[PDB]
Amino acid sequence: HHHHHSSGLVPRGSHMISKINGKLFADMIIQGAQNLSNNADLVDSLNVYPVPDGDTGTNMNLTMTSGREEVENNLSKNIGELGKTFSKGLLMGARGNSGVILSQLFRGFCKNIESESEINSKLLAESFQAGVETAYKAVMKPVEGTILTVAKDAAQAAIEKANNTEDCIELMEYIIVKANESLENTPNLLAVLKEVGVVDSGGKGLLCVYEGFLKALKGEKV
Ligand SMILES: Nc1ncnc2c1ncn2[C@@H]1O[C@H](COP(=O)(O)OP(=O)(O)O)[C@@H](O)[C@H]1O
Ligand SMILES: [Mg+2]
Ligand SMILES: [Mg+2]
Ligand SMILES: [Mg+2]
Ligand SMILES: [Mg+2]
Ligand SMILES: [Mg+2]
Repeated sequence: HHHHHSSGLVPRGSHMISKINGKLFADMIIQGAQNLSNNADLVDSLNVYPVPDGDTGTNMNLTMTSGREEVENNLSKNIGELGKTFSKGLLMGARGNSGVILSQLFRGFCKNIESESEINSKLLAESFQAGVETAYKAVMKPVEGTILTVAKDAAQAAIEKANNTEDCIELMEYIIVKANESLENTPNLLAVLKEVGVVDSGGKGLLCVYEGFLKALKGEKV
């Protein structure tokens, strides 16, 4: 096969994340929230399904902001506890189809890690997948080409990649690539999107959250 490795040296470098504690998850929430808020007017204008009522971005932003506010007032090193705080804030602030779905995605994500103090890349992936399950079960009649589709494709990318990727930065980068591909495909699933010439507004809002998650993993601010 290969050279048998036996070196006592430990690999170098700083730009990698092995474990996510409660303050890194808080930073992901905060930066995700801020990135969404900065894009809310755009996400509103994209809204066409089920009605073109100009509100997806507002709805998602208000929902996410409720979660963020609870987090910022109640930080913890324990990721499971921080997730309970985030979940509660989303669920007591969910607005619209998109904000309800967002709160259910993150309810299932957070429930999956409730007893953890920190998570690794595999459990980050598993938590995205748990959130997709929760959200699909919450919606009586799921429709494809939507925030659900983008979340599901993102979580299956996460599962696959995490199996051989310990770095949560590299994992989240891949999740975003694959979530973007799914978002760009939404008009091929939901007719009104292709007729109007837009991607799904809920899916776009979710991408905005994920992009902020990556900024936080890199130790950066939106
Ligand atoms: N049945 C559904 N299945 C999946 N996603 C849905 C469904 N209904 C709505 N959505 C999502 O919600 C987004 C619209 O959110 P929003 O504008 O907040 O809804 P509304 O103003 O109709 O309450 C859609 O672009 C889509 O992502
Ligand atoms: Mg509405
Ligand atoms: Mg709307
Ligand atoms: Mg387990
Ligand atoms: Mg898929
Ligand atoms: Mg890197």
